[PDB]
Amino acid sequence: GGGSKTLARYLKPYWIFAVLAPLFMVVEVICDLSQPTLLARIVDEGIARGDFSLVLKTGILMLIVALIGAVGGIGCTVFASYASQNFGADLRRDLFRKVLSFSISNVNRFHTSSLITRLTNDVTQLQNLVMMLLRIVVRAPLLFVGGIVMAVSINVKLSSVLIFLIPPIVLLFVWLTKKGNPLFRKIQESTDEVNRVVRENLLGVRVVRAFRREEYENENFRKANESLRRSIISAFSLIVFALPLFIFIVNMGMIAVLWFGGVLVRNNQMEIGSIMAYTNYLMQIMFSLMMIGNILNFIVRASASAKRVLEVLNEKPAIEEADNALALPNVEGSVSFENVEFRYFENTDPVLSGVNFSVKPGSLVAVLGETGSGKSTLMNLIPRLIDPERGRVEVDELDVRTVKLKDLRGHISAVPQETVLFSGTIKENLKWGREDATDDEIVEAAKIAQIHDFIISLPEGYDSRVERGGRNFSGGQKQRLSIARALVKKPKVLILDDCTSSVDPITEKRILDGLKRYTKGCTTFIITQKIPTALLADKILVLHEGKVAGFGTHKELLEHCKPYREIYESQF
Amino acid sequence: GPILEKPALKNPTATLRRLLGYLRPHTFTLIMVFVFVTVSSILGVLSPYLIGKTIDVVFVPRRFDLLPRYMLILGTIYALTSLLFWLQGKIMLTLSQDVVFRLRKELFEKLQRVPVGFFDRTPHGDIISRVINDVDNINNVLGNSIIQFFSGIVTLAGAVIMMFRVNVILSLVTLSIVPLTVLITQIVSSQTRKYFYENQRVLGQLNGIIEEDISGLTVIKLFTREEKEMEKFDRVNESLRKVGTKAQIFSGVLPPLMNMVNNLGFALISGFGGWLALKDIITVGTIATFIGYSRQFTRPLNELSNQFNMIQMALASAERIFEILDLEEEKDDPDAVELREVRGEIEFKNVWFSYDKKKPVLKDITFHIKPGQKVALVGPTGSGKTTIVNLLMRFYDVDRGQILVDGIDIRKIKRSSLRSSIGIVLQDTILFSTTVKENLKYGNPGATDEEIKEAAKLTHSDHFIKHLPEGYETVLTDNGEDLSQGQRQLLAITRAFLANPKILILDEATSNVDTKTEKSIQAAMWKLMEGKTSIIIAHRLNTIKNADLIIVLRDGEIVEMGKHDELIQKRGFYYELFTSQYGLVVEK
Ligand SMILES: Nc1ncnc2c1ncn2[C@@H]1O[C@H](COP(=O)(O)OP(=O)(O)NP(=O)(O)O)[C@@H](O)[C@H]1O
Ligand SMILES: [Mg+2]
Repeated sequence: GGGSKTLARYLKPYWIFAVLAPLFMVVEVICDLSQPTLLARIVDEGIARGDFSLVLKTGILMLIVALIGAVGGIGCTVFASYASQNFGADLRRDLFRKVLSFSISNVNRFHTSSLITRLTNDVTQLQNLVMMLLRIVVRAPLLFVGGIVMAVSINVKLSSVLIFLIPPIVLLFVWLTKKGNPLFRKIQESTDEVNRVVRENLLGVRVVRAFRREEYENENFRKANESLRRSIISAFSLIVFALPLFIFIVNMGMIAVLWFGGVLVRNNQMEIGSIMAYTNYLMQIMFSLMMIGNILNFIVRASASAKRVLEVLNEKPAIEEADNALALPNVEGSVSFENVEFRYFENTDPVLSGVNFSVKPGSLVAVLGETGSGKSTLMNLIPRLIDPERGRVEVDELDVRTVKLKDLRGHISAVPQETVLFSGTIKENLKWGREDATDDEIVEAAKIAQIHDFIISLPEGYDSRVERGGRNFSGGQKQRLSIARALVKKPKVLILDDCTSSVDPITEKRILDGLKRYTKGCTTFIITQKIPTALLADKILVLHEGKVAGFGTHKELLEHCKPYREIYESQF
Repeated sequence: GPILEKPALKNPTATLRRLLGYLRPHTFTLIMVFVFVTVSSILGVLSPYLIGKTIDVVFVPRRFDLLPRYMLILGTIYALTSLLFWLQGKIMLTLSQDVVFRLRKELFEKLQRVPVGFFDRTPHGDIISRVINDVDNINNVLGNSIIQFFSGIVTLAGAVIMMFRVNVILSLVTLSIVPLTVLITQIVSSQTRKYFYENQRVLGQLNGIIEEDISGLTVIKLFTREEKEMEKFDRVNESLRKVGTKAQIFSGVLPPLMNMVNNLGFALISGFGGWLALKDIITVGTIATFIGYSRQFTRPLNELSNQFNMIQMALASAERIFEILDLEEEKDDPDAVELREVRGEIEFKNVWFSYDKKKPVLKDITFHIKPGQKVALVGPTGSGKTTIVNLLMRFYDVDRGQILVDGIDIRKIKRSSLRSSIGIVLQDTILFSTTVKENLKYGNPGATDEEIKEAAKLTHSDHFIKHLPEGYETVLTDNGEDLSQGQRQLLAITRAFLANPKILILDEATSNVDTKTEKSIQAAMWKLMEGKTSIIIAHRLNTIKNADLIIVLRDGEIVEMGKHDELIQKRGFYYELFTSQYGLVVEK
């Protein structure tokens, strides 16, 4: 049914803050509704009756209410700040803790880009929404309702003028929202389009230039440039017509008050001061009503962040360690697949099917095949990142689903096809597999990884700074850096998924040769689409169209595997 | 949000004179708006007067025969106040947009005249955001900000001269709150800035931890880092909690405080207005008038302070845009081409180049190609086989030596003719989000849809193109993301084929193709290379064999040349590269 998780639980712990925030608001709104009445009191009971004490005392009394109102509005903002902040903190924490537990099949649902936004932006929106609920969401409506209340108390008959002023204002708001909404979205289409032309022109500039097509690209840009100008005038012309028309209605409101109020005073029903206090209340009711409008526009958008965040808090991890999972104090390096079949989504046919093969501890196997054969998928099964839809995967004749994930994952060591490093020092990155690893031990790994000399040339060296992304290092040394990181772990199984793409062929050969002597008693997979790299391994597993085509040696495979010959022909 | 530091600009008056140069063509319209803003801003200071006077003439003296005349004077004055707001509002709307529309036009046409170099030096994302931000930033000011600054200043002075003519003491009492405003506003504005930034700091860190850990989640799990990573998030998060509060507090106390001075004003005007009224010094309706000014100093003052800060900020933006519009364009010499009808012969003579003038990339490269001969550039990355394509396409100019085609210096030949006589496929060409037909037409505009079918048929593209949804008119959104890279390389080749350049330099990746397409690719290559000079990059085992000439580069120098058989038997570095790559023959 989706999930019963709710984000109201993150505010509860701070309810006290949530209740004082709006309580302090009323104290302000009252002190704000009080002012205009005390003014009518000065003129209709102080000036008209000529007693200075009245004016003097209610003047002093108006000052006190201004200050108390001040302590009000502040105490609100202060307390709502606390509530909304801890809200985001708590929300953000759980939200982060969820994502960390996600299998890759989970990240598959929410694309990785959306995950980021839900944990960064959406969290702030909600933080604001909670801030908003505790200040103006209390303010405006209380000024609106309290304002109307005061007017009615001052003179019921005159209040009928409200019944005429409110509907047209409300109607204006509705009309704008329903005519402007699609015209603002229309602007958003025209703006983005301008970017598509500016991005593509920067991207393929050499293409454009080389083809002498710049003239065509200006004509192509002008089209988007005009659309933007056009789409904006339309939308914003409505806006620039609304504001003035709003001010007019509230102004005519005044008219209606001085005119209709004028007769009431003539008929000796309504004092002159009460007329002054009415004109103020009249405005408070209106402007509040405008704020109420803006609130509604924000709420709907805010609601979308609630849904996205809730989806994440309601997603369940697709890989779970069983209750009595087996502890693996060691592993030998046996790796087997029994009738393994795998799809990423239900709609597509199998990415892997009828996968049967085994490997003895210490082996050095090369997994070879053209793009889209399932090589990476296949390898991602060993460390339980994904689970087989059909069949099982074993490590040391044990079903991986049966053993502790920290143990299993601890003994496996992969070098992912897309390299990623984290903020800090190079040495910190290299120790990700072993915290107690000695410096010499790291130099060993980095030397094998053909990267120790690059590091040693850095002004800071091993304590050199890794950018947040690992963006400062290119593909080569980033790639090599992780091989070093991979080896420092001291794995009993070592997966290398295209970990040479970004280095020179001369450097590559050295690393692999260094492995042979350093991967002593370590089962090793060399995933690659090239026969040259496959030949360095003792045996070659060949995948084609998601199935295992042949498992053996160049000689055997050349005669038996049509996919191998097909690959052979493509490269020679 | 809170500006970090006041922007450092250089001769803003000049950039102002220059920016105002875009305003000169529509001057009459501007004056009109300015007077509109003027009359309307005055009309609004008059309102609280009349109302107060209506209390003095109609209400108090009790003569309501006069009521309809005053209430008619408003119904007309108000009507105009908003009639003008709508005018000064819309008048600018088309004006402002018409200005930036020009700035955009100029900036874009500038983007295609400006040397490729600038695109390579700084990332695409940040040069676009910085430019579009300045362009928007100038839109705000030029369209809205400026007039509201002028409006508010006429309003401010107006209401003030008015107040003083009506009454001095009461005026001095109301303006008493001004110092309060300015002082409070300034103290709260420094804290709001301090913590805004302090919070922005801690937030950016926390945020970074989130972006990287989600993007590299797989690695994080592979290394069992959850506990460690959670703690990393925690310590930061718990400090965002504590700072984000302070940031959230100060940014939100100004409105209550500004309100407070608004009520302190109401009270004063009431307690002294009503006490001067009781001395017959002032009239009651006058109080109503002054009340209607008691909110004219708090916020409207700040809006003046902030609108000023937004205008400076906008100048800086303008200054940037102007400098970009002043970047020197690529221009051909008066005596360059056109290239005579030739088969195309290339030649390098002691050519020295380097993107970074400091570090050399090529060095004394000198060779000679013959019309029709396939050539192969081989070497380990860090050589210069890549930096060759650029120089030959004159994306950059050689620093030493010279290059020529058909015996004419590349720098003394119109880039227009050069680009038309030379073709180019790269390991990273770029398709445009359009119909495949349109993409393939990008080379030879005017080519019929029947000629393109045959042409695309000779390069093994026709098969999978019809096999697409919506055939040739298929839209390749997001630059061909919905295609296999192999199929793209094919399309890129088919495109390059239609430009039919006498000289054809190409770099065909082979890293992520299926064997099937792979054959289609190399087949299309040979049918693309025939009939013309081609300078290929070395990834194909079968092209460095048929190469009429192989030229091995290393550390930006030409170490060896000659045919394959010659180079392998020479025991040369070529042999080393080849045997350390195709030393698979040990199996056979
Ligand atoms: N995360 C994913 N979600 C959905 N489908 C995927 C994912 N990863 C891969 N695929 C698809 O599954 C098939 C096999 O994937 P994969 O194992 O990554 O290919 P591969 O053999 O490693 N190719 P290459 O990476 O070019 O050597 C391909 O058709 C992919 O399109
Ligand atoms: Mg792969």
